[PDB]
Amino acid sequence: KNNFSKIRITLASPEEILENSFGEVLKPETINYRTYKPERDGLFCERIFGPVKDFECHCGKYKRIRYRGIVCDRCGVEVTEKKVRRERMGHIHLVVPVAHIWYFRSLPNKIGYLLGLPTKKLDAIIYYERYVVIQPGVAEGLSQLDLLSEEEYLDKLDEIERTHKGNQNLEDTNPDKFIAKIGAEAIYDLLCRVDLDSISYELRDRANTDGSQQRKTEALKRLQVVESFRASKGVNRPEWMVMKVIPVIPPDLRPLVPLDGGRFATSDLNDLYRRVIIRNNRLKRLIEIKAPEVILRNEKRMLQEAVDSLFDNSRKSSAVKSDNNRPLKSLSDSLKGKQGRFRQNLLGKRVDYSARSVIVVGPELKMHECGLPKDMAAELYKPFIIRKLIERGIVKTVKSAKKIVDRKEPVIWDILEYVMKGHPVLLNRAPTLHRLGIQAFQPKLIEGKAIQLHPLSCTAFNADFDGDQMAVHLPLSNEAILEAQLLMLASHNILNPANGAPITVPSQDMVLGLYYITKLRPNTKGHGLIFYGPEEATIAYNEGKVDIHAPIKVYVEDYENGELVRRMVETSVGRLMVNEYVPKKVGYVNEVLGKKALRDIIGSVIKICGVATTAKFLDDIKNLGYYMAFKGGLSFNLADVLIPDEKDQLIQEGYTAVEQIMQDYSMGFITFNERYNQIIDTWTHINGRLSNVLIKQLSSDNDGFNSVFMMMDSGARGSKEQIRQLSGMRGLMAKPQKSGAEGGQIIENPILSNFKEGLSVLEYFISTHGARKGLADTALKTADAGYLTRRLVDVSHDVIITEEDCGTLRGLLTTELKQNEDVVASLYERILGRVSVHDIIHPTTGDIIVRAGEEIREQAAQIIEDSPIEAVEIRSVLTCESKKGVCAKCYGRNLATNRMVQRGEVVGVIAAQSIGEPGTQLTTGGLPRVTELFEARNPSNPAIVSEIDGEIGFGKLKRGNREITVTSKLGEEKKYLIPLSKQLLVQENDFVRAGTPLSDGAITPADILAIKGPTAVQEYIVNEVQDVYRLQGVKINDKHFEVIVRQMMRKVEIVDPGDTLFLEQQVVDKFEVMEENDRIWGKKVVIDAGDSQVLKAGQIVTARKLRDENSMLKRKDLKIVKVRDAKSATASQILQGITRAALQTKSFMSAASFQETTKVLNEAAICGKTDYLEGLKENVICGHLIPAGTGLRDYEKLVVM
Amino acid sequence: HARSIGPYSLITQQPLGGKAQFGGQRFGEMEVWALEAFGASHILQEILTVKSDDVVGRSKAYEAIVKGDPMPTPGIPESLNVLLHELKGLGLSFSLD
Amino acid sequence: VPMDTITRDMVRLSEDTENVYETVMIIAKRANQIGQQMKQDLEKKLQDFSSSNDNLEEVFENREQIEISRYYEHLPKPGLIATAEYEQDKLYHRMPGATSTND
Amino acid sequence: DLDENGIVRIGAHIEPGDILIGKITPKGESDPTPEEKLLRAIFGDKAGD
Repeated sequence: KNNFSKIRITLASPEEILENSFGEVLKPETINYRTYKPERDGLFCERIFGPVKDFECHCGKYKRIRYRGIVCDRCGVEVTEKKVRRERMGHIHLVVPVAHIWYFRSLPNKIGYLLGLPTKKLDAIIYYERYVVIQPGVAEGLSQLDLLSEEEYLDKLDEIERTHKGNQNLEDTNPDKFIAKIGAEAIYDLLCRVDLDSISYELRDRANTDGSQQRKTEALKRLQVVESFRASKGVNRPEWMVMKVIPVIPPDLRPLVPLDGGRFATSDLNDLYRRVIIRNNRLKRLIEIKAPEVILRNEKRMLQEAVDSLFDNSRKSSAVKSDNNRPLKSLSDSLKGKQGRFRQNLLGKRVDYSARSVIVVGPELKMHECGLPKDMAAELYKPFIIRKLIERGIVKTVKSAKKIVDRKEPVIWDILEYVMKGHPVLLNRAPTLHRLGIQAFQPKLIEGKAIQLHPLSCTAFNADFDGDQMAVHLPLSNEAILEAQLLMLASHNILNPANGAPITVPSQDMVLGLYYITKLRPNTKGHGLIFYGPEEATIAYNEGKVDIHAPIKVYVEDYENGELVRRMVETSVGRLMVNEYVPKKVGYVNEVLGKKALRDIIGSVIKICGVATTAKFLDDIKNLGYYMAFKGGLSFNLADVLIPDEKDQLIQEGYTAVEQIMQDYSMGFITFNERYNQIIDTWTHINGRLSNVLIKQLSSDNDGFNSVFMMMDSGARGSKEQIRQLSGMRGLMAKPQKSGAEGGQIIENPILSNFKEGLSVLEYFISTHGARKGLADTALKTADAGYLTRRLVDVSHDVIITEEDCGTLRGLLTTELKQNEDVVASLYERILGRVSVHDIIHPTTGDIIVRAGEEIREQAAQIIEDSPIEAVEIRSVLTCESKKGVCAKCYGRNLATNRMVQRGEVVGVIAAQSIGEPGTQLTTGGLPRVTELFEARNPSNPAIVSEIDGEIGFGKLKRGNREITVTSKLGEEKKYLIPLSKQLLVQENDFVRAGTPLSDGAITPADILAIKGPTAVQEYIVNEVQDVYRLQGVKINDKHFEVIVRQMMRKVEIVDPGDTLFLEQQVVDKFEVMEENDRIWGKKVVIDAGDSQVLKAGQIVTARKLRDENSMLKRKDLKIVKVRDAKSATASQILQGITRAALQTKSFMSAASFQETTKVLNEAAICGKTDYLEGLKENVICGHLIPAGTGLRDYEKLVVM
Repeated sequence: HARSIGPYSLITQQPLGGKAQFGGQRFGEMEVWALEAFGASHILQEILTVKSDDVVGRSKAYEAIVKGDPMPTPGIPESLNVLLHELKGLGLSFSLD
Repeated sequence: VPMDTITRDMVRLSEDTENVYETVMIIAKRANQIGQQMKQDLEKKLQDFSSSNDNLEEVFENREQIEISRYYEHLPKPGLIATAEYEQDKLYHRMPGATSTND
Repeated sequence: DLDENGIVRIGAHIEPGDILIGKITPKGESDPTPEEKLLRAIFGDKAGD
């Protein structure tokens, strides 16, 4: 089967091995490569590895699929498909016992703690170089644990000789055999014949009594190891650790083939197995004959080294070659390939129903359609077409269907037309930044070989039409297509998840056409008459009795909040034509319809009536303004651009002023730099006085049209600067000098010629200078922004919110922030969309504004802003009580729709993307400060807090640092240590408060942490990043960011863990286990006097000993209840960095594909843990449906199917 | 270039591309995160299981779509089969629970 | 009620159905069952219709079997039907395994 | 489009997939049973490894 969860790991016994192995490898060679024939019983052995190709043996007796179930006589091979080769094992049976490397390279080697030996000492006993007492018996004076090498056997034996009675007079029936060994066999027998439960209880007793620091510390580490072993009852007994027999890998993952040059491409692991096997063979040859003990020692130690190297080499000092050293690649390193293997291509993939081609602008399609060349559509949808030909009945074979769909002869495309109509397609950008780079669409046939795409969607892709080569995908499963046309489809995706801005603000040409329609000219066709609104206006325009545009008076209906006034407005056909389309819930539109106003209107209509409505509005305004812009026939000409006559005057005039300031500096009274300053000032003055007169003259020539004037003023494209160049001086340009200089100081003489007249050679040279300077600057800035983007996108990854309410009637006191000169961030967006706490009323009496637990609305928000209320209490994703998530009502507005966030949707990755992407514009700011604040690093510029309160009184000064205590009505004068080179915000007679910073620089998380709480530290850093992102002119609502900080408050440090390591400074998110489990789960049975029934391993019977000799040696526990302490689990929350916070995640696949597989697999296989797969990243890797979206509800909710 | 079904590699059950042989596009990490951001129910699962890297599953799904059963039966990718095989177990304790 | 397949734009499902995503899935189930029933009905009755002969040439001998096939091929795909069932809201959803009002 | 010399003659149009250069090589590098070489090289189609 394949459906799985709830996976467990353990260590198996040698006996279960060879069940899946078809035989031992008895021929040490790898493969007969000089004949290219398979090697029997070799590293490439068909007999043990099954068929080497589908339905064949190594001798070629069988070579075809017809041989189902037959067996080759020569080789023990099933003659079936090649697949079965990838599962069966073989084995290598090692002659000498061998000790496992992985235990040894562990810092807490479980053998080391259990037996209690010096590391190198046990290394020696394994490596045969020394002996050690293993089972002495009645040994004269040497204990079981002495360290000793030579001549002890001589003395003990020649003193002891008594009789041969204990099975060679040794301590299996009878002691008096002082016996010693070297490593593997001794530890084997010791572990297999030892018990530790009484050891555990005496560890309890000594931890009650013995030496506190060293003895208790190390022996409680030992206690961890032993009770982790004992915690298993399908027990992982240490007996299994011996690697007596090691299975062998199929050649299927270790291919071999002769390439050019007489060389075969084979895995280094194959060579390693070859070497290990051949050294085992030399062990056989040098031991089976009665060789001296030295030969046996050398061979056995060499074999131990060989197998250790095979399983994980390079641990000992490796060969160094400066250019690129190539040691033999290992098996473990191909297991622990985090970014070599397990990161990019483990997830990045090929795809099989995709296509790729170039895109072109669509001026006819709707917002939910796309143009699709005939062959791409003829090919992606091919299987569906194949079925529909099948259901035709005209075809019976998919081969014939392929024959007819490939050559594409004069038969029906009707099926492509149909299927294309309800089977949307996913359009896919290459460098997807935030989700609005992936959408679905309804596809549509067009002519040619290009992808037609609607003009107003590309801004979501943030692309240009240079010729890019967008990708397309086909879902193939109806659940997927439903998700597509229900959530993916573009019409529903009109908002910016970053913040409430609209995404599809229309472009230059539509805004130009709309600006064209709605001007106001005084006297034209049909001035001053009367209408009824629609009918009379459309008639009088449609018969040329009035032009498109003339001030007319008309009788129209608009709502006064929000009713129903119908008056005589003065307006123009045109504005009437468009306002035929503004929905009948806002009233009537009377302004010159720029870009600013267009965004205002689209916002108001969305906020008043919702998504589908505002979509239809935007589509139709597109179409009409776009046609009108065309029929107006707008173009550009030289006569359009009038240079001002006075420019020839004005440019001249400044010269004489320049002349004087020349002669002034000629007489030298004026400094050179201030000469520079004065001349640049004068030339800037003349630049401005030319530019403004230019623009006004541009306006007034028709007031109805000047291609440049309307292209500028309507905000289609352009600026005052560009147009000034097109008709006035180029301005000033910088003297950069490009190297070792700031640039800065600029040329004394401006580039006075404008692009109209042409440029002299030198000026054009200076322009090339500056322009390529700017291009180089842009290139380097893009390079700089790339690293910020990649890292800060790699900040975070996490799990979802999970409850409909969070009960925590203890929310934040939210107010508006003003930074010491004015207000820069409003409460309006700070309050908007966030559930409220207590019903609020206006100071004007008797007007309930909100009901508790209601979605605050924009109208309500405006009313509140108008009201003289100062702050309000609302919930914070922080204060959520609900563990393993956040409550629905905790968070608030969805920001993608405009609704309350609903159950089941992942907020975290959204917050990540939205907070990372503006980094590309992010230009101390930048990556440094951001990562400094996330990753809990010291500011290196030591700012601290006052941590107490009082009224400031200046003490002694001038030490190079300032020992100052403010004051304390409490009674303290503890002295702080801010160095003098640190700016201080402290002034005499002021009243400081506890936790108040006193010095410049960033406050360490510890100060505010300890003296103010996680809420305080989180709000501090939220404010800080919001400040910087605001200073870089990018708007982000704090919610996203506030999610991230939550993950970093989750950690505690435990100071008094009486019943665990006392150093498990674990995550306070795992705060439940702190007292609930209490090693005994709340001391429910910490008692022996009545009954415990678990510690009955003591001689417990009523017998005046369950009732008078109360139960055991310590009458109850003789000092305190079983612990020598009450067992508090005292702890204090401590902040951490995002990187480490990720590192301390609790899951074995999660960490294993994160960092250091060895440590985590060690701890896990030690603990024998089971994992139920109930994680996001974990289940991503396992290739099942993730525990979000689906995986909260409809993870249940599956019967009926 | 485009492709629906094509020749299969001999080192992995992934069909390569490049218009030398059609193949497909790199379904990279970032669109994995995008289908993460919204609730990809079967989109992401079929992308990483049957759309790619399951020649057996791909053949079955193809034959089903042409044979009239659009309901898939996604199983376990070889990447996890490789995971059990390459971890190498030891004395082997994989799970059946 | 005729659908004449288009792309759908929804807030109404937030009225009758408590959550968007659960709504998606239940529509998915209903679409599944509708598709299964249509596919079985079509396959049985068509294989009954063409039981006389299954050759490539013989299927087109009257043009009317093709006509009925393309008529049903002119019918909307199951997901459209399920969606339309929720704008008509003839179905009700509850805890696991909600089913149509067909009884 | 191929000539009798195993190559496409000059003077033809090419639809994708058709032969360009005819290269057929009895490379008996399958020292594991070249009797397969002979066996399928005597069938007439002479795939014969």
